[PDB]
Amino acid sequence: PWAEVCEKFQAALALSRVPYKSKYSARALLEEVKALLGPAPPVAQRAVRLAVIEFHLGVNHIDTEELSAGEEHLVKCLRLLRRYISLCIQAQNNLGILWSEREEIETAQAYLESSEALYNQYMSKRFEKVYTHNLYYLAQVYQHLEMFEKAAHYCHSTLKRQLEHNAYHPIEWAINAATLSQFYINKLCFMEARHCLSAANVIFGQELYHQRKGEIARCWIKYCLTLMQNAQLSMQDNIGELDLDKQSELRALRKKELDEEESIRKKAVQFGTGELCDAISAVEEKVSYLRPLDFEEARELFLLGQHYVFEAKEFFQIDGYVTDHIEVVQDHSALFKVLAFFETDMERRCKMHKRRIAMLEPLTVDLNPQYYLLVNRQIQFEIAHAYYDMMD
Amino acid sequence: MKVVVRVRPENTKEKAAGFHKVVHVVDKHILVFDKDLKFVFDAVFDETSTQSEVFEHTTKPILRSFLNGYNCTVLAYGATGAGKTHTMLGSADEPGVMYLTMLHLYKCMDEIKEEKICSTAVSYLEVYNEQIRDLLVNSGPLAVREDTQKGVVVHGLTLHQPKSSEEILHLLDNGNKNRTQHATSSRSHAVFQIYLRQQDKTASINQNVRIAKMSLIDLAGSERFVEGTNINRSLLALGNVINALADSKRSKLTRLLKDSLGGNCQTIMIAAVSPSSVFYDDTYNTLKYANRAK
Ligand SMILES: Nc1ncnc2c1ncn2[C@@H]1O[C@H](COP(=O)(O)OP(=O)(O)O)[C@@H](O)[C@H]1O
Ligand SMILES: [Mg+2]
Repeated sequence: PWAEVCEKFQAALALSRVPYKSKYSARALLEEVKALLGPAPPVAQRAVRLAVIEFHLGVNHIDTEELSAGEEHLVKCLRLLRRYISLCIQAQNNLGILWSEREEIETAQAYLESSEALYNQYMSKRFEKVYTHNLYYLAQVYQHLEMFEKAAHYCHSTLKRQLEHNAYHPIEWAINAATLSQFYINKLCFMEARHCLSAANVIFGQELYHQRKGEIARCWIKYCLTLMQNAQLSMQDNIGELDLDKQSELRALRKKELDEEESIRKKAVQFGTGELCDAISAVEEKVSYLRPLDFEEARELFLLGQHYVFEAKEFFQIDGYVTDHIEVVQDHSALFKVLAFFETDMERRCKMHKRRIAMLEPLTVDLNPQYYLLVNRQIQFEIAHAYYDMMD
Repeated sequence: MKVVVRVRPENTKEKAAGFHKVVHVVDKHILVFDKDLKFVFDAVFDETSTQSEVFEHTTKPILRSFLNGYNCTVLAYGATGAGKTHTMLGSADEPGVMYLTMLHLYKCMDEIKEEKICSTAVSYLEVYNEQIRDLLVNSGPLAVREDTQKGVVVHGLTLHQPKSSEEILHLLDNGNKNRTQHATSSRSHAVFQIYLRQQDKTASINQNVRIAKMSLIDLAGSERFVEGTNINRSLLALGNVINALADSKRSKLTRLLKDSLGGNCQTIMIAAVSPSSVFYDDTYNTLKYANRAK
């Protein structure tokens, strides 16, 4: 009655998807599947289907994962199918979940590793989705295993795949890029990060609808903060207004080739699939920024474009985080002027102080005993005064 | 910045299904886990401590600073079965510290009913999955923002002005009756706020004197974990990966407590806990969590 078995199964399947709405009766269906199993015990494919049934039983055996017997079913299924479709790695991954509950990270990891390897050894919609889900699960594991680098790789892969399909939502991409760039900041791979937010910036062409822009701007700022740190690799306090006292080679062909060798992979990361890689090319104009010297006007300009976006955040925030963000921005612009190591250019240093003066009023506003908050702002005034100490 | 423990009494099942007891209370500051871990606290209550003892030995002393102009933060840490709600709300015979606080505050009101040109009021909401809902009136999500003097104002949160002891409990009950059902859900947090406006006898009737505020929080069941299979979760994971290892004991709760985790605060956390070996794993982690707090 195989047709009637699958018939009932499929009905049960839909029901398995369905004041509890599940478990209560889902478990009954679980048992109905076992009844359907009964009749089964060519035959080689029957055995495959048996593993599928027991798999389904394992799938059914959840009840908030109370039903550990499913684990037992799944192990058997594995053995049945190891002689030789893609649902089998799903099962492996599910076993990984069970191990996560048992804290057995390593075996779960091993399953995931082989899930990937297998598909690759092999070489139209389910897999397309599942594959990426798997990458996420790995990232979870990696969090626990602190395999941040590996996780990040997978993150890109999922970003890719989300881009390959229609998994789109601008806010998500924004925060994806945000955290990614932070990863790169954490790993100092600024050069890759460059296209990341800016790619998301392109994505934004298609509430947080407007408010997310400050989060985005903050990240643009982060770029600059670290680009300034790149500049501070030749710490401005230790050098004069001149640079490349160190090797010059800011765009050395040598480095271009090095970067190209790395770009064998970074271009893979450029997930613009030609069309949006051309959009990325428009972005690459911004990506070209690496370690600038006499570009404090341009540097500031880079800020100013996103400064104005920042000013919208000053608007969005109700005079609170306005200043938290301004705080950063003032230092940011001032740091461009640290790089603009000239006694003839201190007007901006004054302007940043002027903004701090605008930020003075908030210290009379904050009647909460936010001593250190207040002090931090006092330190900001000290910093402005330090600008002048250096001028004098 | 204090950490205390309330070891609950064992139940029928624990006595029938003789589970080995793991938690051993030694003295005011010491208890032993199993491991034989001599954990040291600011105060430990045993299986039989009364509500009056809990209140009188904690909150009552704390209120001395509250009345002196300090803000307070109360964290009822524990898992499902900890006794957290009974400790705060309580039974009719053994009402919790919230009731007792208010009754004690009525006494405090009487203490300064002549002395000060004071006024009080209260507020109360639920935090569930980081969502904020007023439990004193049926409302939607509340907007936590800073006010005209940077105070963390939960815009939309009501403020009430009761007088009698009947109202204390009556309203506490009414508020807890509006909490999300799992029996109260293990993921629900309760957040109360006591507003103490007061003006000293020698000060002008229009003299600017700061308001003392006490936050009472029933924390959700505390019970590194597999993450939900969602892209949003992945994004959160990415954010976590991006984040630096703060390693602090440590949300919308921290937003709510932004200015209540700072200076002039009387922060206290209690770990209401189970003595049975059935809950050994969580208990260990709880006690080690408490060490993170300490
Ligand atoms: N810490 C405790 N002190 C006294 N009795 C307790 C304690 N914990 C548990 N019991 C009692 O057994 C029950 C379990 O407490 P419980 O209400 O389940 O904590 P919660 O409901 O907040 O998870 C309660 O009725 C409580 O009064
Ligand atoms: Mg409760």
